[PDB]
Amino acid sequence: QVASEYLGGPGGDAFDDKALAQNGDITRIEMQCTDVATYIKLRYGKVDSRQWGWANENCIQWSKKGVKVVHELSSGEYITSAIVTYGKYVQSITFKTNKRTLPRCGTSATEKSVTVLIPGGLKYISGRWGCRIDGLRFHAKC
Amino acid sequence: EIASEYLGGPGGDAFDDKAVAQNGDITRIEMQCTDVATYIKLRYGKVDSRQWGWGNENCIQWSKKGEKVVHELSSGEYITSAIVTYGKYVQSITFKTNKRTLPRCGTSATEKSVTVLIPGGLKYISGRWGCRIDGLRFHAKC
Ligand SMILES: OC[C@H]1O[C@H](O[C@H]2O[C@H](CO)[C@@H](O)[C@H](O)[C@H]2O)[C@H](O)[C@@H](O)[C@@H]1O
Repeated sequence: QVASEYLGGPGGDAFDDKALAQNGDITRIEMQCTDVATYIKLRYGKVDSRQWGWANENCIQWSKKGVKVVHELSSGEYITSAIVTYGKYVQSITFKTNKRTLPRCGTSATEKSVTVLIPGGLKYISGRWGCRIDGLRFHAKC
Repeated sequence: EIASEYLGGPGGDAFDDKAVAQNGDITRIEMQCTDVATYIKLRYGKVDSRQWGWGNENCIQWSKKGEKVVHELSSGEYITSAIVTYGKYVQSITFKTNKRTLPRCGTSATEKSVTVLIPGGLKYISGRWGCRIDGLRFHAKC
């Protein structure tokens, strides 16, 4: 399926929810948010991905941790927009659905911004992760 | 069928390529390019739409004109994304296909920017036009 460009840096390890996304539509957005977004974990059908970020509790040496944010999506709700501020890492993530405008994960939004529109709805994410979110890519449904 | 949101302003006159697009998959992109994109004209199979933009040579009394640019797509190449800068009008357009990022039409990219994913590839465009491209909507195969 069509995918955005990769937004972020070379750090961390690669992840790709392509296979996980066979479990279903995105039904839930889980992130950890402070001045930056430190992990993301989407639910496909009833199955969470692994926690893409905040690799271990000693990561607190290099950024704050943040609070766990959960946005449950209703059936027929899908993500149609992502605003990402990024540089070497993802800084902040603001999702919108076809029903809702979700709050930004990451209070700082000073890094360069990109708005990615996903008509028909996001299918899954890939990117790179470690103590935080090194980068994100958005994959459409076709 | 899935279509992006309308990007641009309320000016000019509506156009829609749904009917012409029954002549085939998009085979080439024609545009006119200065600091801004002043028209767009796609070819559906062997059949071009009308010129959507630069309505009159007297439009030069308001904006620059630009030079004609043609991008021929190879068989099986499809348009997967468009970086659009826009406000009152479309300002610049950078198309990408499943095989390549193409040159931007419009050297000025200073207005609000948006990266539109086009799931399954672009099927046709709609929007509004006059002396310039007042707005665009991207109709995807999915
Ligand atoms: O505490 C372990 C390491 O954490 C940081 O580095 C990791 O996290 C970064 C952000 O996700 C990645 O870019 C990087 O590749 C990971 O190794 C910290 O910078 C390191 O000093 C720590 O060893």
